[PDB]
Amino acid sequence: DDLLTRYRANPAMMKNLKLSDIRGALLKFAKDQVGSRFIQQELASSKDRFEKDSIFDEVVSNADELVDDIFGNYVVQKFFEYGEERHWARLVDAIIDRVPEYAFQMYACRVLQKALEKINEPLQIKILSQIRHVIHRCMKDQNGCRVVQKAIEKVSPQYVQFIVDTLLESSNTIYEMSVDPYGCRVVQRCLEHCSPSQTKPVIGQIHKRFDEIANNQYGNYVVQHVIEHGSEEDRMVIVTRVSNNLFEFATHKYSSNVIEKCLEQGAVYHKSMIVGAACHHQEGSVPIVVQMMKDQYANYVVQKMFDQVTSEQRRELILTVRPHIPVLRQFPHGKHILAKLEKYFQ
RNA sequence: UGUAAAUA
Ligand SMILES: [Cl-]
Repeated sequence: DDLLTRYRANPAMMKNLKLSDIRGALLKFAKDQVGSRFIQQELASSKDRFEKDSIFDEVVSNADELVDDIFGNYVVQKFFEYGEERHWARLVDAIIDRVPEYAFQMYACRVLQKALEKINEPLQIKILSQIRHVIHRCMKDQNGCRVVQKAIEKVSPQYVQFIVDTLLESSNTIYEMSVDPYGCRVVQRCLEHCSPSQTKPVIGQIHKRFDEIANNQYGNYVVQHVIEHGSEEDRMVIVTRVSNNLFEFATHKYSSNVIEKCLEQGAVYHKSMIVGAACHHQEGSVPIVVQMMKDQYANYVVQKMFDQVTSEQRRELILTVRPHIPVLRQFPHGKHILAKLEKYFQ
């Protein structure tokens, strides 16, 4: 029987097994649940750097078979850790040709993410040179988008310009990514980490189809990131569009969160625009803030208004809603809605 | 009373 069957049989019988004992059994050990845990434990606990190197040639030689294995991917990742710098370059060479497909695989993509998290900028750039070949499809992928997000978090902005240029490759690409469950996460990282010269055309593209993206189940989060990471003029264009169309935005499922984001991140003069729209007379109807309090989504928006505005801005909300309180108690959940506001009407 | 993610 081979070393692994023997070691799996009685684990404690070989409490004195060492990494240099594995030798040619590394592949079988790494693809085995018990074997892989042994290798990992030894790599993390051994103080012998020559033990740790004794298995590295077999890791490199079997790299393609290990990176997308349920148990072997951990073994490969061990050699991208801080403490194995001396191995990083050799290990990138071992996987580089197949990075374009590793990015889509559920185990291998965790190797790529660990590499980008740990390795120096020349090696990151090398990995991204392969990602560049599959970048559009990669951004829309459950696995590939995690690789792209890590690249944006960990590489200097100038070396992800190719990703920004993919978001800008065609008129509708930013829309297509913003409404994709995976592509929307890439747009968000870009907004968080890219330079102002990179984010400005991206935000400009989002603005052109703003109403659709704001009410999309994924796009509303993209718009929320524009509010938080865009410029003052961006917030102003957004607050201005939201104020002018306050009832439409507040009474839809996803765009209602966009208004809440404006209230949390907004300057006093943005809040004042939203409050003024909310309290405007409307000669032939009740004020918009009252209609919103009757609505399944907008009542949370009104609650957020009261919680976020100045005392003087609360004054106008209180003076506008209080006449209509009796009617509002009747409506569905109207009891609870006004209860959560009682502290402002006491 | 209302929204999001790939490993043993
Ligand atoms: Cl998969």
